[PDB]
Amino acid sequence: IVMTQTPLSLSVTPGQPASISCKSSESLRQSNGKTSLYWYRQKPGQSPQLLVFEVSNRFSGVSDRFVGSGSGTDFTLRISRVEAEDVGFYYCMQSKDFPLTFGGGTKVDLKR
Amino acid sequence: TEKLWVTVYYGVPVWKEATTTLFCASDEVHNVWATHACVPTDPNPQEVVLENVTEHFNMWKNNMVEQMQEDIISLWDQSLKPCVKLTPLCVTLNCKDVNATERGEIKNCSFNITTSIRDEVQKEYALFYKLDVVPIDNNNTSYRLISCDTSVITQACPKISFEPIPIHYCAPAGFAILKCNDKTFNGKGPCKNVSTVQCTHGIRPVVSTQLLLNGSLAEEEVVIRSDNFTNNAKTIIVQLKESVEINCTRPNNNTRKSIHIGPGRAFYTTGEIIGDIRQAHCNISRAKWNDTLKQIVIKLREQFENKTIVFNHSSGGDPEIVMHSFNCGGEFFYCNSTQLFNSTWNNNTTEGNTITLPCRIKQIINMWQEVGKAMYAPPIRGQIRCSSNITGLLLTRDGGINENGTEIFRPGGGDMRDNWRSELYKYKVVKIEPLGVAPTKAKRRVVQR
Amino acid sequence: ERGEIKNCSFNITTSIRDEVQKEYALFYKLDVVPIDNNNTS
Amino acid sequence: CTRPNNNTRKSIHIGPGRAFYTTGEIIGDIRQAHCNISRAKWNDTLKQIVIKL
Amino acid sequence: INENGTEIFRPGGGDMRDNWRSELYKYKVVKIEPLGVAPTKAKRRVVQ
Amino acid sequence: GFLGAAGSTMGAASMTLTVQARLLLSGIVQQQNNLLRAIEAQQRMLQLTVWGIKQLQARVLAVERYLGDQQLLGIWGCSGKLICTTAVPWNASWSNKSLDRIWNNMTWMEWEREIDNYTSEIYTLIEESQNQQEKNEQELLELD
Amino acid sequence: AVGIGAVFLGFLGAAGSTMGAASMTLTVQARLLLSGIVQQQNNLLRAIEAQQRMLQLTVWGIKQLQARVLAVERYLGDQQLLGIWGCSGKLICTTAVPWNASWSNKSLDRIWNNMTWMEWEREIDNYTSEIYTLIEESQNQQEKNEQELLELD
Amino acid sequence: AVGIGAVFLGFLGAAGSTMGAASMTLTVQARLLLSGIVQQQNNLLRAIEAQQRMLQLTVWGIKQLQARVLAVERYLGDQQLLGIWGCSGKLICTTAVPWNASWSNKSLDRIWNNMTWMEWEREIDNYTSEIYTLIEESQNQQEKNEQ
Amino acid sequence: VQLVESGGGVVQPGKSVRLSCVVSDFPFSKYPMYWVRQAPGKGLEWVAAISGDAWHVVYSNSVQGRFLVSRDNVKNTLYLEMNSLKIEDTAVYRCARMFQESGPPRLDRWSGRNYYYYSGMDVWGQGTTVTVSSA
Ligand SMILES: *[C@@H]1O[C@H](CO[C@@H]2O[C@@H](C)[C@@H](O)[C@@H](O)[C@@H]2O)[C@@H](O[C@@H]2O[C@H](CO)[C@@H](O[C@@H]3O[C@H](CO[C@H]4O[C@H](CO[C@@H]5O[C@H](CO)[C@@H](O)[C@H](O)[C@H]5NC(C)=O)[C@@H](O)[C@H](O)[C@@H]4O[C@@H]4O[C@H](CO)[C@@H](O[C@@H]5O[C@H](CO)[C@H](O)[C@H](O)[C@H]5O)[C@H](O)[C@H]4NC(C)=O)[C@@H](O)[C@H](O[C@H]4O[C@H](CO)[C@@H](O[C@@H]5O[C@H](CO)[C@@H](O[C@@H]6O[C@H](CO)[C@H](O)[C@H](O)[C@H]6O)[C@H](O)[C@H]5NC(C)=O)[C@H](O)[C@@H]4O[C@@H]4O[C@H](CO)[C@@H](O[C@@H]5O[C@H](CO)[C@H](O)[C@H](O)[C@H]5O)[C@H](O)[C@H]4NC(C)=O)[C@@H]3O)[C@H](O)[C@H]2NC(C)=O)[C@H](O)[C@H]1NC(C)=O
Ligand SMILES: *[C@@H]1O[C@H](CO[C@@H]2O[C@@H](C)[C@@H](O)[C@@H](O)[C@@H]2O)[C@@H](O[C@@H]2O[C@H](CO)[C@@H](O[C@@H]3O[C@H](CO[C@H]4O[C@H](CO[C@@H]5O[C@H](CO)[C@@H](O[C@@H]6O[C@H](CO)[C@H](O)[C@H](O)[C@H]6O)[C@H](O)[C@H]5NC(C)=O)[C@@H](O)[C@H](O)[C@@H]4O[C@@H]4O[C@H](CO)[C@@H](O[C@@H]5O[C@H](CO)[C@H](O)[C@H](O)[C@H]5O)[C@H](O)[C@H]4NC(C)=O)[C@@H](O)[C@H](O[C@H]4O[C@H](CO)[C@@H](O)[C@H](O)[C@@H]4O[C@@H]4O[C@H](CO)[C@@H](O)[C@H](O)[C@H]4NC(C)=O)[C@@H]3O)[C@H](O)[C@H]2NC(C)=O)[C@H](O)[C@H]1NC(C)=O
Ligand SMILES: *[C@@H]1O[C@H](CO)[C@@H](O[C@@H]2O[C@H](CO)[C@@H](O[C@@H]3O[C@H](CO)[C@@H](O)[C@H](O)[C@@H]3O)[C@H](O)[C@H]2NC(C)=O)[C@H](O)[C@H]1NC(C)=O
Ligand SMILES: *[C@@H]1O[C@H](CO)[C@@H](O[C@@H]2O[C@H](CO)[C@@H](O[C@@H]3O[C@H](CO)[C@@H](O)[C@H](O)[C@@H]3O)[C@H](O)[C@H]2NC(C)=O)[C@H](O)[C@H]1NC(C)=O
Ligand SMILES: *[C@@H]1O[C@H](CO)[C@@H](O[C@@H]2O[C@H](CO)[C@@H](O[C@@H]3O[C@H](CO)[C@@H](O)[C@H](O)[C@@H]3O)[C@H](O)[C@H]2NC(C)=O)[C@H](O)[C@H]1NC(C)=O
Ligand SMILES: *[C@@H]1O[C@H](CO)[C@@H](O[C@@H]2O[C@H](CO)[C@@H](O[C@@H]3O[C@H](CO)[C@@H](O)[C@H](O)[C@@H]3O)[C@H](O)[C@H]2NC(C)=O)[C@H](O)[C@H]1NC(C)=O
Ligand SMILES: *[C@@H]1O[C@H](CO)[C@@H](O[C@@H]2O[C@H](CO)[C@@H](O[C@@H]3O[C@H](CO)[C@@H](O)[C@H](O)[C@@H]3O)[C@H](O)[C@H]2NC(C)=O)[C@H](O)[C@H]1NC(C)=O
Ligand SMILES: *[C@@H]1O[C@H](CO[C@@H]2O[C@@H](C)[C@@H](O)[C@@H](O)[C@@H]2O)[C@@H](O[C@@H]2O[C@H](CO)[C@@H](O)[C@H](O)[C@H]2NC(C)=O)[C@H](O)[C@H]1NC(C)=O
Ligand SMILES: *[C@@H]1O[C@H](CO)[C@@H](O[C@@H]2O[C@H](CO)[C@@H](O)[C@H](O)[C@H]2NC(C)=O)[C@H](O)[C@H]1NC(C)=O
Ligand SMILES: *[C@@H]1O[C@H](CO)[C@@H](O[C@@H]2O[C@H](CO)[C@@H](O)[C@H](O)[C@H]2NC(C)=O)[C@H](O)[C@H]1NC(C)=O
Ligand SMILES: *[C@@H]1O[C@H](CO)[C@@H](O[C@@H]2O[C@H](CO)[C@@H](O)[C@H](O)[C@H]2NC(C)=O)[C@H](O)[C@H]1NC(C)=O
Ligand SMILES: *[C@@H]1O[C@H](CO)[C@@H](O)[C@H](O)[C@H]1NC(C)=O
Ligand SMILES: *[C@@H]1O[C@H](CO)[C@@H](O)[C@H](O)[C@H]1NC(C)=O
Repeated sequence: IVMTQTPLSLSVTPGQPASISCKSSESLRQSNGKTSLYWYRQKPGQSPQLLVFEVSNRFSGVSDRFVGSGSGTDFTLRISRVEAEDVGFYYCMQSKDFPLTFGGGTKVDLKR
Repeated sequence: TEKLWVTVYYGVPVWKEATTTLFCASDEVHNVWATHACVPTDPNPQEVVLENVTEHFNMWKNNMVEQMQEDIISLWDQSLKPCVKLTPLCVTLNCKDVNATERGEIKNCSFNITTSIRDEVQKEYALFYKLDVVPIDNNNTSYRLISCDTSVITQACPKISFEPIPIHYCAPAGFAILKCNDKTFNGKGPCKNVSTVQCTHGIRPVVSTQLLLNGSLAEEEVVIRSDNFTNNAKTIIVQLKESVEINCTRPNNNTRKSIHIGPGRAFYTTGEIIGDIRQAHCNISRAKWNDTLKQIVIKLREQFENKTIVFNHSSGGDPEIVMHSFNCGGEFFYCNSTQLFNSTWNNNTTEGNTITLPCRIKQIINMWQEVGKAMYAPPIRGQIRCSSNITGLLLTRDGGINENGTEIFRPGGGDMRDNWRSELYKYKVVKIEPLGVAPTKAKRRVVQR
Repeated sequence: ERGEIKNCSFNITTSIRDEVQKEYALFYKLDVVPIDNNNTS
Repeated sequence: CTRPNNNTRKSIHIGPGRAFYTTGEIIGDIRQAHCNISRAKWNDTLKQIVIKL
Repeated sequence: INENGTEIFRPGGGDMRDNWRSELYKYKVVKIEPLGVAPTKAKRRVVQ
Repeated sequence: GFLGAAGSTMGAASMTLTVQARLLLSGIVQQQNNLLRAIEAQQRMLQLTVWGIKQLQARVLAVERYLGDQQLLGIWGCSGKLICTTAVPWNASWSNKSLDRIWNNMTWMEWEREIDNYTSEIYTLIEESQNQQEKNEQELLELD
Repeated sequence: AVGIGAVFLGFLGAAGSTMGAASMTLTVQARLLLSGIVQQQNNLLRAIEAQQRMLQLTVWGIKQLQARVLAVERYLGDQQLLGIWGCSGKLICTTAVPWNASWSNKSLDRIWNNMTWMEWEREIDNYTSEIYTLIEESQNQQEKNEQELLELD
Repeated sequence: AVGIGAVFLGFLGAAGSTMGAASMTLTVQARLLLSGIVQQQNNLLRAIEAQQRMLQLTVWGIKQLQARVLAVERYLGDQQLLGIWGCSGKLICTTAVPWNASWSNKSLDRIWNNMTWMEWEREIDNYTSEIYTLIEESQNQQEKNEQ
Repeated sequence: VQLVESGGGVVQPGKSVRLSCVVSDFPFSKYPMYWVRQAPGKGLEWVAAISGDAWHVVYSNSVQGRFLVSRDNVKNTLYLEMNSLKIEDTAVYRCARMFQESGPPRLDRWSGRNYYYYSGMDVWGQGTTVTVSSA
């Protein structure tokens, strides 16, 4: 039960669309009829910020530019109109079963 | 005292929303709706008014609707199963214009179709309506039938009639149906004057579109409902406070003709038209129709500020989804509803007093748009005379806008399951759980140690 | 290898009309049995 | 296991609701379908089996 | 093939029922009988 | 259709639970159904048809609900009777609210909203205390 | 993820337990003679109701009807007997019928201390029907007729 | 080769009685209400279940389900009625409704010593309806009176 | 909500610490809590979890048997004790709260054994660092 992410790093300009891919080796469906996979981010010195939970259910205080979807074994994010503020490290976390585990970790930054 | 004990109560007033199977109930042939297969009804309910409670309702989530549609679709199958397939008839045939003295609407066709497996020449004559056929090879007299390429045509059994009949849906013991008796209701939200019943009020099944025929009426005033009025992609259902008479008829006589295609295979058609060929038509009071619209328009503005309210005809095309349609007594009529929808009511404010609206007859019906399964309906020998009550409208609003503060409403929908929504908007199915627990006072009373 | 897939060449009446359509489709050797010795039928 | 199946479908009308689906044409190197097994581990498997036999 | 001892095996079979059998092998279906009786040192205390 | 009590609070409703007494239906309804059971012969000759099938399934469902609800009352040693008691101390872990508030200004249904995650256990403690133990204690007395 | 608590005995938990102690788990067995889909869930009930509906037109739905009816019959098949005997449950009850040693002589100190229910059951299989009938007549004979007469003044 | 023992009177043997004697065997009668195949019935029950595995048939097969459900319902109907009357267990249950002589006035001695249940049925059949109703009222008033 | 850590620092291998977390602004006894771990310049690692009623608790394999996490539902605090620290335990440790609160352990009546539901996270604290090794 592991989880991997691509790209390792992603350089996109302000207003440019972007995406993040996280694949699980194990089925993510939960016994309540939904999947157990969350995403979030942190900047240097900062702590993870829940971005979206239960795939499509984005978290309160998060822009609509953040979307995502996937199969019962892997999921991806898409960020439209990436903002200059949207830099930092992004992770995914599988909570389908113990131990809790995380994706490899991706770094989003700007390109110039 | 302050030491508390569990106590158990049975028959407590607690219910939960749930889905269950509805139980059909009711009062010399069988009919498509074999309501004699449903249980003889309670002659006198047994309905209970509840005190001091409210209940949330939602007529666009209530799956009773889905069950009804499912049910009727399967019923048609049960009437059509043991009936004659008409595959032999899908041949190229030649046909001539009937000397009708409209103008080619009915054609006298002839065909050579070997009936028995034997080596036979079988040139037979039969009558069709323009809608039933497709011309072959441009300027010629050859025709084929409209559905043969993709679908199997099955003839409706002659002794089994359409015959809409009042049906009740009861709930099985342990279940109960809540009913919002709260006069005036937009279809979604909390209802206050709530009662409960063991079974629903009679619903008559009906195959129809654009206009609702013989349904139930609103108590006081005309009401309008829609899942989301600002979303024009949603349909609009209008229920009238008072019905409007409409009569229809087939003004000629017909001779039944059978054709023995094969073993147990009697195909029926019309052997002769007796009397002049007059156009099938309906009649409706122009004044009544006008005044109902007045009332509707008022409500439309109540929903939509103060705008330009328009009634136009639909976008055109396929008669089955575009024209007004209904089954009268086994025959299928399609009318040009434009006559009813050709005006505007944008602010405070022709020919004859009644509108005569002609229609077309189609013998090959594609019920529920089921690809592969086409149904054929036999003639019933003329003298066709029906009357009905328009009790509501199926309207939609045009997408986009012409920036004129104008909202155009037109005959629409197309999904027959809305027909049911216009009768089921009061009901909700729940289930009751008798069992519950509660704290002291009291004690079991036992011997220790 | 040879004789793995054959491309006929068959006659079929379409629906019920005067159109015996000459038509072709691919088949695998396992699906078919030779007719009239080693003829192409 | 694999099969060089780069081919396209062809629909042929037979009759009422009767669409015949078949292969129109194979477009590419027609090679025979096959599987591949590592041997090695396979043989080791057999070694386990014969012990129990 | 007893002519030289040894054992000879072929990749045989016989039915798809063995295909199932290969995964169902450790399961049983048992009917539960909830009612039973037994001796004790207790009367019923019926008045007579 | 005994839900008249739904418009009141638990106190009051508790005075009407015994007023309801007469089953929520069934009983005399089954007697009416007996008349319909005679008719069923016609509905047998009818042959297999949708509505008929639904009806069969509806009967099965109704009965299943009835017995499931009854079952627990039997196992609990309470039978019925509409109101019984059991020697299970009300563990305050479940809830902690004044009886005045529990019985007054408390719609019965609404109350259930706050008991649901505890009902399951409550049944267990009833079982495994009330009948598990007490049943023996009567026998144990009768041993002497 | 899901974490786990603790027994709370469990279904058939006493299957191999010495009858003396196993006799105190009767609540568990009785609780589940109509189930296997317990607790709302609450997606399991939703699914089952969905299949019970959708499949109402076909053989597989019929097979579910078959199974459901079977369950009910088996239940009532035991409730009937418990009703007839003066043993409306109550998980246990005593009769007036004296144990006839012909059935088994075995000592209670062997029975209640080193035997499972199934071992015990093997030994009384052939006497089950007889035992029932004797309980039945004991129930009626006097305990009900004389009972009626005990209120006769 | 099968031998036969003694009774142990069986199904409906009591019909020859004589209601005085018919108070016996009430269990013998009642016990078979849910089965004509009572007991393991080796070489029967096995086939009974085997048959129910063969319910891929339509019409015919389903008739057996109807039968089984109606049997269950018939049973339960009676059980509900007894529950209502406060007769949950079991065989004999006295009420607090005094017998209305209008229904019948034959000597008590005639009834129990020289009369058969079948006859008794025929004699008071026309009053069954209201007898039951009155019994209900008794228990209803007892619900409230015993408070 | 208020979520802060307290009691970090540096110790030698074989030593032990009691890293606590102090919280406020919510019904603490209804929220199961997490401890997470991030090694310097590396990704995230779950370490341990403790149920809302403080009964149920699980650990990661690498820490299982050395770490012990507890609760005080009255004072609104977590206590992550870490015994017999190893050099590689040098890392940032952080207190976090579950996103979806669970009720009481759902008991299934078919040997359910009281199940606890666990979900994602929604509040991370600041974190602190625990460094391990002799010098
Ligand atoms: C029991 O049981 C039950 C059940 O269970 C179940 O079942 C069973 C049978 C079994 O199975 C089991 O297992 C299961 O589980 C349970 O329940 C539970 O509960 C819990 C609790 O307890 C809960 O939790 C919660 O959650 C939530 C969430 O969830 C929900 O939602 C969702 C959504 O999703 C999504 O979304 C989106 C949007 O977003 C959308 O779009 C989408 O679409 C969606 N999706 C979908 C798919 O849909 C969902 O999902 C879910 O589901 C949920 O919901 C629910 O659901 C259900 C179903 O499922 C239902 O039911 C139903 O219903 C119907 C009708 O409708 C019928 O009836 C039926 O029958 C039924 O069934 C329900 O209803 C629903 N609900 C609703 C409501 O609706 C969340 O949100 C929450 O949280 C929140 O809130 C809270 C409150 O409450 C808060 O806190 C607060 O705070 C404050 C402050 O601020 C405080 O105050 C304070 O105080 C002091 C003193 O003390 C002083 O004064 C001071 O000054 C003050 O301040 C207070 O206190 C508090 N509170 C408390 C209580 O404590 C929190 O915070 C929150 O809020 C929010 O948050 C956030 C974060 O997170 C934030 O953000 C932030 O912010 C900041 C600033 O601040 C910055 O800005 C940053 O940046 C950011 O980030 C915000 O802001 C906030 N807001 C505000 C406004 O503020 C909670 O957590 C859960 O959920 C449940 N579950 C379920 C499933 O549901 C129970 O529990 C048990 N128990 C008993 C006892 O019974
Ligand atoms: C009412 O209600 C309530 C509630 O209930 C609930 O809910 C409901 C609704 C239903 O559901 C039911 O069912 C439930 O329950 C109730 O409550 C209850 O109660 C009971 C009683 O009665 C109880 O029980 C108890 O428990 C306990 C626990 O156990 C566990 O743990 C332990 C430890 O503990 C801990 O410790 C620590 C230290 O180390 C601490 O910390 C501290 O803190 C402070 C402050 O506070 C400071 O800070 C300091 O510094 C520190 O240190 C903590 O706190 C604690 N905790 C607590 C909570 O307390 C151990 O030892 C043990 O062993 C155990 O363990 C466990 O185990 C299990 C198994 O079995 C596990 O699970 C598992 O896991 C794995 C992994 O690993 C996996 O996951 C699986 O899956 C699973 O299964 C777990 O995990 C574990 N845990 C852990 C954490 O790890 C106990 O302890 C107790 O016991 C006691 O008693 C007995 C008699 O009875 C005896 O015999 C014993 O011994 C004991 O004692 C004791 O001891 C000690 C030594 O050891 C001493 O010291 C003391 O003193 C003593 N005590 C006395 C008193 O004396 C019991 O069992 C329960 O829990 C509860 N619950 C809850 C939830 O909570 C109530 O009751 C009711 N009411 C009435 C009236 O009834
Ligand atoms: C369908 O059956 C009709 C009869 O029911 C067939 O009509 C007859 O068809 C033949 C062949 O097309 C026509 O024969 C023509 O006769 C004249 C004189 O013998 C000859 O000069 C022509 O070369 C030709 O053979 C015949 O006139 C026509 N009858 C009429 C009333 O038009 C038709 O052939 C049948 N179709 C099928 C596919 O068999
Ligand atoms: C199309 O429908 C027309 C009526 O609308 C049918 O007309 C009738 O057709 C038959 C057959 O062509 C005619 O019968 C023949 O009439 C002659 C003279 O009366 C008689 O010698 C024959 O024994 C035979 O009865 C009949 O007169 C004609 N009626 C009229 C008004 O012209 C026609 O049969 C229908 N079908 C076909 C394929 O055309
Ligand atoms: C709450 O809604 C219920 C319907 O869900 C309303 O019930 C209706 O109440 C009136 C007044 O009790 C009944 O009318 C009476 O009917 C008799 C004839 O049966 C007539 O003699 C009286 O002059 C009178 O009209 C009506 O039948 C009853 N409807 C049903 C279904 O029982 C009730 O009015 C509603 N309350 C509110 C405040 O609107
Ligand atoms: C009824 O449902 C319709 C959709 O069928 C809802 O329409 C939505 O209304 C909002 C407000 O006018 C629109 O949001 C605005 O959209 C623009 C562009 O996407 C964005 O720039 C704004 O920030 C804002 O979100 C929304 O697009 C529109 N949806 C569509 C399909 O046009 C209406 O809200 C519904 N009413 C009810 C009571 O829910
Ligand atoms: C079939 O009906 C006949 C009567 O028509 C029953 O025969 C009578 O049965 C009773 C009970 O066995 C006998 O009564 C006993 O007689 C002895 C001597 O007279 C007396 O000591 C007892 O106190 C008691 O009255 C009665 O004599 C006998 N009659 C004759 C003609 O033998 C028989 O019981 C009925 N069977 C069924 C199954 O009810
Ligand atoms: C006891 O019964 C008599 C007779 O009742 C009639 O016969 C029954 C079998 C049933 O069919 C009843 O509906 C019949 O009424 C009762 O006598 C009646 O009493 C009422 C007054 O209470 C009187 O108006 C009727 O005319 C009487 N009936 C006749 C035929 O004369 C008698 O009341 C019953 N006793 C009690 C205590 O209720
Ligand atoms: C509704 O139709 C009625 C006729 O059915 C219209 O009433 C006519 O109005 C004109 C103008 O006042 C009079 O000449 C007629 O005599 C009226 N007819 C009758 C029956 O009184 C009325 O105008 C129509 N309304 C709509 C909006 O067109
Ligand atoms: C079916 O195809 C065959 C060829 O594959 C056609 O065969 C020829 O058919 C015509 C008409 O019967 C004859 O003139 C030829 O002599 C036939 N050739 C041989 C080899 O026999 C046949 O026409 C086709 N049928 C259809 C309807 O097109
Ligand atoms: C199992 O297969 C392996 C190869 O997969 C065989 O090992 C080879 O043995 C020969 C002889 O020692 C060497 O030449 C090869 O280099 C070996 N291969 C490798 C992968 O090391 C081994 O002989 C096989 N066993 C059986 C019983 O045939
Ligand atoms: C339309 O005007 C009517 C009065 O004629 C008024 O009641 C309603 O508020 C108006 N709507 C708009 C959007 O102003
Ligand atoms: C339209 O007429 C209505 C009255 O019928 C009035 O309320 C509104 O002001 C009118 N609009 C115009 C532009 O005069």
